[PDB]
Amino acid sequence: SPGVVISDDEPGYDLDLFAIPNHYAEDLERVFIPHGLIMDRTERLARDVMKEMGGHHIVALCVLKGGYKFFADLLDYIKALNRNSDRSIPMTVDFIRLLSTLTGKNVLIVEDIIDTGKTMQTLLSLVRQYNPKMVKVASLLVKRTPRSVGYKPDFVGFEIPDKFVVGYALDYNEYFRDLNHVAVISETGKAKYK
Amino acid sequence: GVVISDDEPGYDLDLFAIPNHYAEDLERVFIPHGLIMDRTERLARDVMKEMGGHHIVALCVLKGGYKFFADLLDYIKALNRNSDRSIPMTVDFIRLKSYSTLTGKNVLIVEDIIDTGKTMQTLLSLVRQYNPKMVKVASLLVKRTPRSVGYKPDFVGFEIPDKFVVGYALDYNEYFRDLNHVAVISETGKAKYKA
Amino acid sequence: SPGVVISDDEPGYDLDLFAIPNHYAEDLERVFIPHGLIMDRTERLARDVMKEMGGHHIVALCVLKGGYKFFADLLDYIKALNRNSDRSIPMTVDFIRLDLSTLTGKNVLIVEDIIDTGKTMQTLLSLVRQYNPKMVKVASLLVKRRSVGYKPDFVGFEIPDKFVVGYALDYNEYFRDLNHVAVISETGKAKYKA
Amino acid sequence: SPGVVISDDEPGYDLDLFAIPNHYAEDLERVFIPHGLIMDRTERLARDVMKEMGGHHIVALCVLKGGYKFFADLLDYIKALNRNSDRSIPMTVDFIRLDDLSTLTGKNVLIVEDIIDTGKTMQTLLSLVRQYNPKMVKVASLLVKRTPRSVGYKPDFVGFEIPDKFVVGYALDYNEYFRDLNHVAVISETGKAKYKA
Ligand SMILES: O=c1[nH]cnc2c1ncn2C[C@@H](CO)OCCP(=O)(O)O
Ligand SMILES: O=c1[nH]cnc2c1ncn2C[C@@H](CO)OCCP(=O)(O)O
Ligand SMILES: O=c1[nH]cnc2c1ncn2C[C@@H](CO)OCCP(=O)(O)O
Ligand SMILES: O=c1[nH]cnc2c1ncn2C[C@@H](CO)OCCP(=O)(O)O
Ligand SMILES: [Mg+2]
Ligand SMILES: [Mg+2]
Ligand SMILES: [Mg+2]
Ligand SMILES: [Mg+2]
Repeated sequence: SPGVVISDDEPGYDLDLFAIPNHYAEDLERVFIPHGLIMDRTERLARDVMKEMGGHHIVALCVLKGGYKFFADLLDYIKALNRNSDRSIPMTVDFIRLLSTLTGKNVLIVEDIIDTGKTMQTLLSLVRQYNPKMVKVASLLVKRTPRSVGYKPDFVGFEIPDKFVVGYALDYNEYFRDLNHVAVISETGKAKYK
Repeated sequence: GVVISDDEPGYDLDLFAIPNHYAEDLERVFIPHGLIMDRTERLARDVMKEMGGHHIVALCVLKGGYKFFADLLDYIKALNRNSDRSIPMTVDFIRLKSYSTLTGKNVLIVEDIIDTGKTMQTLLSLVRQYNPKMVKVASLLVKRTPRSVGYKPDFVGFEIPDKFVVGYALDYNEYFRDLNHVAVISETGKAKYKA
Repeated sequence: SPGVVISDDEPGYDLDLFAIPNHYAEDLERVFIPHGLIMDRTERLARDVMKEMGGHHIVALCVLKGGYKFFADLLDYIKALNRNSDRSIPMTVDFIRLDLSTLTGKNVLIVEDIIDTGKTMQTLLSLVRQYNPKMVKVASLLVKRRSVGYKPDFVGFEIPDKFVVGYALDYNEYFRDLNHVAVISETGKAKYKA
Repeated sequence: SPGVVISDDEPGYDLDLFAIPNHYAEDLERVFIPHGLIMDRTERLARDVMKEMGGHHIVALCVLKGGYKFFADLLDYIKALNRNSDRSIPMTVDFIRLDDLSTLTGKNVLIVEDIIDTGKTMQTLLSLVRQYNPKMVKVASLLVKRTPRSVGYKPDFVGFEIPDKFVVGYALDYNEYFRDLNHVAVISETGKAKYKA
């Protein structure tokens, strides 16, 4: 599964159709991925994670700051799956930004976005040193870009065209993290926070 | 409302937490459950802006509208307990045909879908007989169809193509109501569950 | 299960500690059962239901008006369990208020807001069972504490002999637009008295 | 206000009454604070926080690890407030384990903690943060213990005032375990030894 394939000609949604914070009212252009759609895809990704990794103790590794929202919501759906099934597995958590406890564990890396792939392969190479039982990477967004070194994560929320997006903890110079939707910035917004 | 164009491909069923047996029946997911909620949250703010100045009587049109009704009212309630402006609401449920607690009240009619539009016009004419302050209609869906009488609701979630949809309490021959997403039913599906 | 037992000495919670609609600010006295506790209890009920009734086609009967929100929340949890079991059984819904020939030979779940004297439920049971379903089960969110002698198959909370409002339960059709189960104040009682 | 006061007499809730992860079925004893009750209190805290700190740019500071759940849920409710109004304020976030702290200067800083016991962890952190001269600094703590061993600090925002017992769940841990639990619960003796370091 390459994830939800969002087309190159995807226009997004008009801001007036959704609830968005007033302080970003002119800094955004379009709602690109609605927060609810993210939840729906995340609920499905949780089931996939549970089918590949639920056979042994999982350590969910959050990649701060961008991934913390996807991380929290993904773990929620996994916990929901685990208190309503008789098939369940314990989970511990850790956080990192760009550790001997990962050895012999099923390590799940939770990331916000993969672009060139450099961040993750750096992260993976570091993790593999401590010899886990398996390493899987869940990435909310994967871009179609020629700058890609060729890396693909194991779990994908949305596959998107090479366009700069913000929201759902993804930032533009630390701004737009306080935004539930994933959106594209206006010409005003970029200038304002550059 | 959110305009879903005719050439909209939709989403593959495999992309969401949906049982795979709904594959032969149905076709694609057109409106994910989460997309409904986000739109619905907005509609709650719109409703509370236009009809917030007077006691609202929320009128649920069973059966197809009960989920949209439930969700829209949760978002209204969330607004009412987290801001300065709020208004009391009462609720009521109705169903329509086959083949006075509204007097001086702000009546909000909550419908699942508007096709030709004369279901609402007939309903709208029965109300306003008992002289309310205002009647407004919130419909989750509106179809683009050449069979439309020209009626347009005051609150629209999504404007969809002329294809038969199911899910989110919407049905085809009393089927597929428990589906959490709005999807298009296939021709084979239609014949399969045809009465 | 007698459900979550709520003793008569329980004072509930202060209104200033929770989010309350401003038009019921002095109409209420104490929060009795927080909305989230209702959800947490309801989530458990859904699995108890599916453990007993989940072996056959389920027809959920919603008793309007007071039960509609308990019905909707209970159903979402049941629908969630249904699609998670990888064995989705037919689940159809219906509504009654105080031609249901579609109850024959199926598992009928009656969903009600509150049981006191039990006369409401006795009346509804005689009508339904005059259609011969496979089984009749009654899920009631609230049961008050020697009247007649009836016990629901599924109970959310066992509450004292006290008039409560909220979560679609009403006082003269008011307080329905409230998420918490709360206790009405003296000023509120006289305000909405018939 | 000391938040939702939970009496020392509290028996809690039986585990069979709620939905709990089966791998903790014997490791817990009683459900102490239901997850849904936590949410409802957090929704109220969000408006209390916003009503006091919404006047200027807010920097939300999450105290890892146990602060992660409270932090995510609190900011969710905050976001709902900021998009349901005519007036709202921009917010930036950061995560600390106990950015250049000069980013706190001139800002309304919100410290989000999971639990306060002696109060020393928060007192020391407060003293440090105040040196960078923020516009204001407030502390939000989900749980506050009624303990003899308290230095005497009390947060600006408090979810629950719990008795001097050891609880887990909703990001609060016992030797890194029970973070995958939504409810706040009391750990059993069986689970106390099962994951004992
Ligand atoms: O669309 C975006 N929005 C916000 N930030 C973005 C975006 N793309 C890239 N970044 C920068 C960075 C985020 O931490 O991604 C690096 C991923 P890589 O190492 O190239 O594979
Ligand atoms: O696409 C659909 N899905 C499910 N039901 C549908 C659909 N279209 C029609 N109905 C029947 C009914 C729903 O209440 O609509 C009639 C309204 P109208 O008088 O034509 O404006
Ligand atoms: O605590 C309450 N709040 C609001 N209404 C209440 C309450 N108790 C009773 N009712 C009346 C009615 C609600 O539909 O329930 C009757 C049940 P019964 O026939 O006595 O077994
Ligand atoms: O009940 C608990 N469960 C899990 N962990 C706990 C608990 N109490 C304390 N901690 C550890 C730690 C929380 O970060 O306490 C430091 C706060 P203090 O300086 O003592 O006021
Ligand atoms: Mg990243
Ligand atoms: Mg209809
Ligand atoms: Mg009733
Ligand atoms: Mg801490």
